[PDB]
Amino acid sequence: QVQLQESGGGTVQPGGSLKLSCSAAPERAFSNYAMGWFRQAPGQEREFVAGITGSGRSQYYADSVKGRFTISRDNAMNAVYLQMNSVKAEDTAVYYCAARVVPVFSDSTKGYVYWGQGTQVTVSSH
Amino acid sequence: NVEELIKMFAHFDNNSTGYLTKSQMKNILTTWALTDQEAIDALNAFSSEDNIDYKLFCEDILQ
Repeated sequence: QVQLQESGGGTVQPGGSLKLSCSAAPERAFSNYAMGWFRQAPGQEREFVAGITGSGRSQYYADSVKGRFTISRDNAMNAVYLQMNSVKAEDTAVYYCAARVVPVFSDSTKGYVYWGQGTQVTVSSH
Repeated sequence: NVEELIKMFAHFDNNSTGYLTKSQMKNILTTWALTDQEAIDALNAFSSEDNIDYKLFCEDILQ
């Protein structure tokens, strides 16, 4: 299994930057588990944001965040990160990190077995 | 090796229905990377029903 807990949520101005972390407690080495970030806006379905393979060597993004968000992972620290830059209104949501049981990438919620808790990110001018 | 796994599921699918029970699938997954708990969790994430479309399971969860 992988226990997953996000941190770094909060409020950020439009155009600003925020970085989310997700700490993982995996039963096998963390490089066995591909990771993804998903988000769920108010009263909406949970949607794919970004994904990364077990090794970290390939990263994938939702069209609407490509060139603004960056996903990375540090297997030596059992962590995965989502750097959010140039944030927009559309980005306000509860963000979840999620783990597959294989190291290869998926962009579908159906590919993921373990989920974090959820952390709120609000993009607001104040 | 997932390719091989699908073949093994097919070998134990006696009536070629494309379905196996979670139990059958766990027994087979033991004989072949995942922890025992991950196998349970994966199958339960995929479906709440005991009979599993093993090809679709492999496509969604393992590939």
